[PDB]
Amino acid sequence: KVTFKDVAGAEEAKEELKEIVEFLKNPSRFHEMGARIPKGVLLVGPPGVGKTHLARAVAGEARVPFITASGSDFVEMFVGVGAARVRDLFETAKRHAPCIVFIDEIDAVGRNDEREQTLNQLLVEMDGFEKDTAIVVMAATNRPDILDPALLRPGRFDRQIAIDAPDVKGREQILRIHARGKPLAEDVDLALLAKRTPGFVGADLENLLNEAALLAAREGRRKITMKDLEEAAS
Ligand SMILES: Nc1ncnc2c1ncn2[C@@H]1O[C@H](COP(=O)(O)OP(=O)(O)O)[C@@H](O)[C@H]1O
Repeated sequence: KVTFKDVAGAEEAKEELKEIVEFLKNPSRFHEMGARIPKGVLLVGPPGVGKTHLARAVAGEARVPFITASGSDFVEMFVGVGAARVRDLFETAKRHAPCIVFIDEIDAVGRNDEREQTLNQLLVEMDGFEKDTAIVVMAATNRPDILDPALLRPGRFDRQIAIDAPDVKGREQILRIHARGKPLAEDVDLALLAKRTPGFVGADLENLLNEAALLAAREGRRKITMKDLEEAAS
């Protein structure tokens, strides 16, 4: 249900992700034209910036499935098991093509037996892509420093899109979500909180709200005021 409309900002990202969108909607068109798409896009940027959200939106913008997983979980699994699932991930994916496959914390694999077996499996799976393969693999990373070099070779994640901290609207949206469940006072202006927290990321905001919630309860107050919010921040 997420489209590029539900994504605040990310001008270039969406621009660069159009070719992908178009392709997923009518892959047969691109097949007939003899055109080849990258099919391996890595979103690079800090945590709580909207990478999973943008990816999901890319699958929605093309009204196609969005199959996810986490390079982190794969590594958490017993050796052999992780690679077994990487296998299951792409198998299921081909079953439901076109669509998007989203591997999160891909540096879990890129950056130990488990980690190696999962990496090789992923690589073989991605190298097994034929032209007629209508799957676009999107991965996410915030630690590009540790990402394994092989993942970035042409044919794999040979395309990257940097993603920065959310804009004023994107900040307001996160605050609004996380504000859900909290007794805000009348003076609370979430739009304003959004305006005066430039640079903040998902965590900075999710936390600020919580800390603002503690000063409230810790002082016995039954409602978080704009003050608490402003204080919680510093
Ligand atoms: N532009 C935006 N519009 C709406 N929500 C956003 C936006 N940017 C971030 N968010 C919120 O912040 C959370 C951050 O997680 P995610 O989008 O997966 O990115 P990341 O991989 O950087 O953590 C999302 O679940 C979403 O609810």
